[PDB]
Amino acid sequence: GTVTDDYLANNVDYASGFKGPLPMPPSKHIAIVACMDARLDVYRMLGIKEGEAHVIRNAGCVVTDDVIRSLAISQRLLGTREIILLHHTDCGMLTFTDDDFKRAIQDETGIRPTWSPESYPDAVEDVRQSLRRIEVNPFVTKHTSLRGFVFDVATGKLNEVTP
Amino acid sequence: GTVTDDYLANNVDYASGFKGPLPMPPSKHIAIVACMDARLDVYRMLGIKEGEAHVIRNAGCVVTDDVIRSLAISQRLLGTREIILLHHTDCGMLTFTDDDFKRAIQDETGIRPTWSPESYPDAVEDVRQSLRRIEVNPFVTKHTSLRGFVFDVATGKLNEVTP
Ligand SMILES: [Zn+2]
Ligand SMILES: [Zn+2]
Repeated sequence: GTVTDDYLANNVDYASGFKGPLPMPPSKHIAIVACMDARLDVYRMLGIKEGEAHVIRNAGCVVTDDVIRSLAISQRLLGTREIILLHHTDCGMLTFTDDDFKRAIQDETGIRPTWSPESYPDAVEDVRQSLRRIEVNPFVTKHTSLRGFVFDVATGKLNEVTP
Repeated sequence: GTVTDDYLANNVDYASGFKGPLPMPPSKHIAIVACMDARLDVYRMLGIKEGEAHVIRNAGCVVTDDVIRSLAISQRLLGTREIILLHHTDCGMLTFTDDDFKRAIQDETGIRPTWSPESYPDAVEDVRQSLRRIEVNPFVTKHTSLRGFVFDVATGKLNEVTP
């Protein structure tokens, strides 16, 4: 059938071995923001176990208002105090510009998106931009650690980015 | 010694047995949208392997503009054609209301957020609502499959929702 069908079949085997329920608050009091990229298995990359960490993911690991919203809830309601941001090499966000993307969408749909596609040219500098977005935000101030990294999709290694 | 420090140490072990790079486009042409909840290991839940699927995650599995942006990039630039939505039982989004959350923030900061906290009272009904958000959206139309599920945090099973 479809991939959804196969993934649902995989869930049968997952459920057989499942242990729960666990408490809602992340047991390691940490939120991870990462790209949606297919090559990043965030749990395996960082040795995360079930129940430990919030994981927030979008196209390009962009600190949008949804990321701020998700961090605010994570911190204020569920007690997380560490933030890890995970960009990576060979990101799709490096491959297009915002104007061209919007133009193509409009060409085909007749409508231009209200949202910014949020492309950027340099993953390392955009970690710095992303860290700055969090640092200056009035709603996400609870963190005791805020660190950013670029994941190398060729080596599997994290490289830290300094502001 | 922070949790970030431990996870970085886990990454050293992850990288020693890493095989890559993989191609950028998800090999299974699928995007998963899921809650950021700490008890959801989306990869193992669905038996996802590296390089197969985009995974998008936020507080509540809310189809925000960021989720639409991510899915649009996912489909138009990176060839995905299936969408899975994963809400779950015992979601933090059922525990608060938007107005209370905004007031609490405004008490602390003097500043009310412009963004909606996006809370909802019922997981099954909100899968329906989330499916409708995607169905009416003019920018995410390339899917051949759009299906929504609630993950039982006590059994690890997925229960499908009829739109
Ligand atoms: Zn990426
Ligand atoms: Zn949730």
